[PDB]
Amino acid sequence: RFDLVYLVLDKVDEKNDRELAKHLTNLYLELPVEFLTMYISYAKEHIHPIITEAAKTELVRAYVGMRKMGTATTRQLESMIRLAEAHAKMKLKNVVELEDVQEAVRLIRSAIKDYATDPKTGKIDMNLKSVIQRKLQEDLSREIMNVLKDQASDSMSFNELIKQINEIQEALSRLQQEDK
Amino acid sequence: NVRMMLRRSMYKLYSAADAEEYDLSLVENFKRLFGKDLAMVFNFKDVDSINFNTLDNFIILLKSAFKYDHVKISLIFNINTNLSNIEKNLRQSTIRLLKRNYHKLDVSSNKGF
Amino acid sequence: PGFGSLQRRLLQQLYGTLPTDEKIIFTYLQDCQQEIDRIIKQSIIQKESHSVILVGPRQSYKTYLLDYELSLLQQSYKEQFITIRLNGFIHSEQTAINGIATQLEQQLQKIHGLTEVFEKILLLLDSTTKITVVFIFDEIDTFAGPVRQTLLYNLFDMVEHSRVPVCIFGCTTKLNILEYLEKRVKSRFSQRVIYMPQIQNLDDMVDAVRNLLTVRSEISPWVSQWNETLEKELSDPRSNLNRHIRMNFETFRSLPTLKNSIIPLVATSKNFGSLCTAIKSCSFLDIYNKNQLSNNLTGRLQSLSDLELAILISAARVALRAKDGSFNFNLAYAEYEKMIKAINSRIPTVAPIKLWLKKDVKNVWENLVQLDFFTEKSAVGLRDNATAAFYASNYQFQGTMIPFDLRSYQMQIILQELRRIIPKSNMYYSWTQL
Amino acid sequence: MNVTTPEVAFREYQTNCLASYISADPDITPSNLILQGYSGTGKTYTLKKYFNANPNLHAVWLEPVELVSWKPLLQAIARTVQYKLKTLYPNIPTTDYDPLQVEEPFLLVKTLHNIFVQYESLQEKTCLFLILDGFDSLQDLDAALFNKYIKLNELLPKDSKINIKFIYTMLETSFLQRYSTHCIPTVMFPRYNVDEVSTILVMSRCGELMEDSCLRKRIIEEQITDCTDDQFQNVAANFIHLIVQAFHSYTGNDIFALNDLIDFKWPKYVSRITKENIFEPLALYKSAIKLFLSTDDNLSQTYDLSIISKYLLIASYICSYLEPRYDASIFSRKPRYLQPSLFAIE
Amino acid sequence: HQIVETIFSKVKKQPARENEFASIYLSAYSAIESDSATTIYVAGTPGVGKTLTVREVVKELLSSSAQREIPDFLYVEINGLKMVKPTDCYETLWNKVSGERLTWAASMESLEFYFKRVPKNKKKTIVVLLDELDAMVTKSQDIMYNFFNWTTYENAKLIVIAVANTMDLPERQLGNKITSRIGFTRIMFTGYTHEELKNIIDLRLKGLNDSFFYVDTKTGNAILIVRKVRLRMSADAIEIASRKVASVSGDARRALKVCKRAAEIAEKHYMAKHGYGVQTVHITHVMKALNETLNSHVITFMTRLSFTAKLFIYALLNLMKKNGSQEQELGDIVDEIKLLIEVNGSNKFVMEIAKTLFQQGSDNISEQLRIISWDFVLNQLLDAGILFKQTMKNDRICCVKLNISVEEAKRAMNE
Ligand SMILES: Nc1ncnc2c1ncn2[C@@H]1O[C@H](COP(=O)(O)OP(=O)(O)OP(=O)(O)O)[C@@H](O)[C@H]1O
Ligand SMILES: Nc1ncnc2c1ncn2[C@@H]1O[C@H](COP(=O)(O)OP(=O)(O)OP(=O)(O)O)[C@@H](O)[C@H]1O
Repeated sequence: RFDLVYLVLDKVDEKNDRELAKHLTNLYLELPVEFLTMYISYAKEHIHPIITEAAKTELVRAYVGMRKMGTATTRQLESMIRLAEAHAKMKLKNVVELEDVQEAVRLIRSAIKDYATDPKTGKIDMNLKSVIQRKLQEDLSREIMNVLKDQASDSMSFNELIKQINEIQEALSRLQQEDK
Repeated sequence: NVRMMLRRSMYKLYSAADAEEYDLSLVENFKRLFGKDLAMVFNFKDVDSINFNTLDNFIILLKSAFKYDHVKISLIFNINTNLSNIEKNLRQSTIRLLKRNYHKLDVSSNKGF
Repeated sequence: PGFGSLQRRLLQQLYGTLPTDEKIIFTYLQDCQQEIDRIIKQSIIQKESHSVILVGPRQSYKTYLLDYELSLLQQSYKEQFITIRLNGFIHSEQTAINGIATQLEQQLQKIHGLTEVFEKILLLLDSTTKITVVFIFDEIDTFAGPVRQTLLYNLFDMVEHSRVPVCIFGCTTKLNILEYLEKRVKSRFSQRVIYMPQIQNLDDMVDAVRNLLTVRSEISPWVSQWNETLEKELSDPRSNLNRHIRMNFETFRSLPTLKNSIIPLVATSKNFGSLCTAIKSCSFLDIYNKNQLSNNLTGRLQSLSDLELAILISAARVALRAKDGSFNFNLAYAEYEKMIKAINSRIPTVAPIKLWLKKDVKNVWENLVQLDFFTEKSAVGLRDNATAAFYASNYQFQGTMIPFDLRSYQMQIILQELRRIIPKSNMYYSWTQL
Repeated sequence: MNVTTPEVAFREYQTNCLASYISADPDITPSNLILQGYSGTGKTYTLKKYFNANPNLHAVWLEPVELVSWKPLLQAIARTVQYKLKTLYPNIPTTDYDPLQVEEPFLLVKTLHNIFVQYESLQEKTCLFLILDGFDSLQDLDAALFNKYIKLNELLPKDSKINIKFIYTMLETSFLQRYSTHCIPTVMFPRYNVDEVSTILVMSRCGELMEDSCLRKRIIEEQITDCTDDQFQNVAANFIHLIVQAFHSYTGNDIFALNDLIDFKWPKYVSRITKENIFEPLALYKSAIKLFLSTDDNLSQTYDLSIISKYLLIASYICSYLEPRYDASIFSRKPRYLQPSLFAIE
Repeated sequence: HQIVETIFSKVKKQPARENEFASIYLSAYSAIESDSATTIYVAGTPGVGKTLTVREVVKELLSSSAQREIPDFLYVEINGLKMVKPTDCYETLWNKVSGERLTWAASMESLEFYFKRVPKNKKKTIVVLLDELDAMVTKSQDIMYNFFNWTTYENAKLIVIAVANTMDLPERQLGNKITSRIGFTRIMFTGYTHEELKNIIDLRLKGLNDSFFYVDTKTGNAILIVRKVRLRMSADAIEIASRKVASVSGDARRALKVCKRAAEIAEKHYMAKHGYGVQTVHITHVMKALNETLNSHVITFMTRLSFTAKLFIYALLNLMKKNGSQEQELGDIVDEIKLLIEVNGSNKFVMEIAKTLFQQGSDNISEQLRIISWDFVLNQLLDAGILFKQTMKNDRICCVKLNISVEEAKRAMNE
């Protein structure tokens, strides 16, 4: 029945250890809290966000997706609006946005760390180049090579190609390396 | 096993026909070997101790003999208790083969005083 | 009427029975084919004894190259080469020597129109020449086993000592051939192991398909139309036929397997006019593929009746609740009884779904074991060799004596697959879960 | 020559596939071909119908069901091929080899080569098909056995006129999957659907039951002057449909099981046919309710035992299912579904 | 057609065991001259010339017999890996000595009677070579015993030479009864050094290195001494051939084969450039032969597999690393394949790949339980010897185990 549970693990790695050590050791040599409290008080004081239709619709799909991987009780669906309203308040927007809902869903997923969680036994991968990565890259490269010349132009903007295909940068960079 | 069953059956069948004057090819060739039709009576002397899977396979094997126009087969079942053991042990497909033409007779020494 | 000649030509081309003049070698095969040709002709013409093994998976056109080379040599080197064939699947180690002797006798007779055995082979060759002997062996790994290696040992020994040149070509799917060939035979073997090349590009398979389907004889005036349509369908990467070709490539890369599906399409074709329509869309390969899968678990599960399916669901439930995953008839029927009681209990009553008898269920239980949904607790299954099969047919297991209703079974289909496959419209779909 | 296609219903893909692998040219037909289908899927019937539709073909039929083991399997092949070659070409003067000398597959190859040498003077190459129905039904079978039949054609002299084009039929699927990498051209048979089984049994048994002695006795007894063979077939079809709808869940979509119920219940069903049941199948069903409520496949105070015997059995059942722990607890004055355990005489 | 031989032909067509030769000859001469009977035991790795040294000693003893330094003697050669049945040894030995054709049981008794009972003055000395002695081992080891036991008889006048794989085989496998009779008369052959192999290579090519040839320009046929051409093989090429082979095995035949392969490679270069003045066999030609001996086709073969095989191997490796074990349940494998397919997003490429893999990409026919050609690839990885499986008809409780190393599969997948 909690809203968010965070698995803040510690991994031994020289690079991250160096980052943390250099962040910490130099701090004790030799926005302000007033503004932080002012902002916190103001947001609670004024904004009362209301959930929009589009933001509401994504809740159904998100909860169903969490459901079909069965511990996805109905309690987390309370959080799927509690966090959205708080995000809307933090943005100071007077309504809850679809982006706010998606960000809240992402936050819940990252807190629980489902993507690294084994659906079979609930265990967690330690590491979180693969053959599926190779296949996806190869298929994407083939499709973009077909599309870039299927249009009645020799070339096109990469933003339009990304929007056309995703509905990428490494594949096009590799093609440029091959002068395609 | 079915192999030993067929071998011994054909051995005894040949021995019996040898006094007139090992496989199903003997049954096929019997009319050309001795000039007479063959009628077989099979006496299952003690059914309860027989491996019922082997018996079922043997019955299915003997079913192939009906292609011959000169062979007739009769089956004798020495049952100690009842049809219940056979219905429990044999497959329900073979029971239907048996049941199309069967007779039931109580030969016990005790019958109504 | 005249299309039949073209169809027969195409079928013959597919089956590889073309005359050696018209035979084709793929570009990805040609590099090794030329090397094999070199070894063969250096052994025959230059009279040099040599030994070679071809390695690769089955249906890799492995022995096809040897057949091509020997068929080519037969056209112009009739008296020069002697061929001996053996195969380890059929020829046991007892019959191999007799096979060699008989085949040599036949070859010598048609040409003219036990160390001493091999020595007499050499003496006969010397006395009839006063001719390189080409051994071809299928499945070296079969001879190279626990059987004490003598025949191949002698053949490789003869390479150095023969007065008449001796050449050996073998086949084997195993990549670990040198493990099977013991150290003595390894020392005596020339060790020119040739691993066959693999199809490794989509363009490679497209070119192989073109080589198979190309017609280079003007048998019929529609040969040009055939080649035109073939190039039309191979030219566009998004072609319907090229779709099947790409899918086949990406699934498995053995070309003969794809030929095994192309041949039905060609043979089923009735006339050129209908062939022109059929070859383009090519919807028949889907039918072939679904037929290939029609007898797996899904195909068998799709045909069962409601009672059979319900008993299967109950047995799967019993297995699921079981740590060992095993179940018996009694527990399955008890779960059937409970599920029917529950189903009836969820029904409004009367104001003033047959629980089948335990005897009639036996036919359904037998059917569910015939169709390989169930299996015994320790079912070894099909034995590998005849010697073990004899013992298996001799020994009687516990499962052959224990009662019908108490024989333990395990399941081949897990309830997850049941719920995935069983339609939601089925009246027992709600019981697919726990 | 061109093969003619048969009209077998519910198999109109495999009958077309057989025309792909079987033809008059021995240089076209593959060296092996496997037809796969479970019991009652129609494989033997379809193949026999196809061969009977094209008499110009040449074939040998053997059943491993009769041929218990592999040695008879080879011996029958040799003997039947010898007989068939004599039958097809009596004019050619030929000699004999003993079919009982085949002890190993190499000896089969030797005998086959020796026989084919005799027919070397044939005008054209001949395509011969050897048919083994139910290859996996062999009683003594192993995985290495089938490999010996795949790669056998190429041990023959490839220039010989007589080419053996083996044909196999298989029942199981755990058998065929062991040989997937060989890419043998395979034709598949699925289980018949319920509608298919219903149509096939009607097509098959209608004429069998329209002429049985019992019904034509009962018609005479009941003086049915207006009875016609068309109505006879309709009565038989009603009987078959009733059995199917009553026992499909009991038998499945199996042709063999339903046939035997049709045979058994047929006399008893006939006994209820009267003057009033000629035109109302509903009334006949009502009269025959007790026949449908019971399968009657059963072969039929169940066990006559002395009191000592009954008490011994009662005690034995307790022994075989009660833990040894509780004997002193229960009997001294001081589980329904599992397999029974052992117990001592004491 | 005429047999065309190029300049490299004589190189392919074409001294280091004197201490072993002297030791064997000294023991053989002492036993034969004394009219005694004894057993000689020979062991060593294949390819070190054990048989060749024995043949050289026997030929020299025949020459000594021709000079009548030693009396006449008979030589019989028998190899263990050449007989069809073990009982044929008794028939063969009696046939070569007496000319009879009796059965193995009668021949063995005849041999036993002959060596033991026949007077010495009524015999000719018999020397028997039992090549591949360890291949004649039967259940009762009678061949290992009887042949050596006959040498203990003073009336036998029989010399038996045995070649086996190991020196301590009588102690390791045979009983003390046979071990005592064999005794100390054992000789071991050690593999050649690289310099010895280099010397042997040069010995075979003594008259061919730096030699001139007359080569027909139209056909390439060469005659040892139409234009004048010279041939050479680099000493560095021979050195690397000898060093690499000596580091692998002592087999002398491998060195000869390597030079033959190197000559063939140089011959291919000569033919390719001419398309039918010193032809130096460069070290690259030898290194090509050495590389093909060392390089394994396993890695490239695995990298050349279809996507299905690589996916299967990757799933198996992931299961091994998750489980900490090597073998995995087959149903677990087919479930992990689905997990790995579905762990990715719902992208259109992922959808198409899944449709192709799981339901053949068919138009409407779908709902398969396992990926297409799963059985095909499972049998392909097993017939190639890469993948091992234990046999049960319960498809999902069986175990699948790897034959290749745990390290090289990841290397192949990472390429
Ligand atoms: N004489 C032939 N004529 C035509 N095609 C042939 C001939 N011999 C073999 N083939 C072809 O060989 C293919 C079957 O595989 P193939 O014979 O190459 O394997 P293999 O070398 O026997 O394999 P393995 O490794 O099992 O020994 C088929 O496509 C078939 O057409
Ligand atoms: N399409 C059909 N039309 C008519 N009858 C059919 C059809 N299909 C099957 N049958 C009938 O079904 C019967 C089933 O027996 P079949 O000959 O197929 O046995 P089988 O499956 O080969 O044998 P086994 O199970 O013993 O290996 C056939 O004998 C035939 O009478």
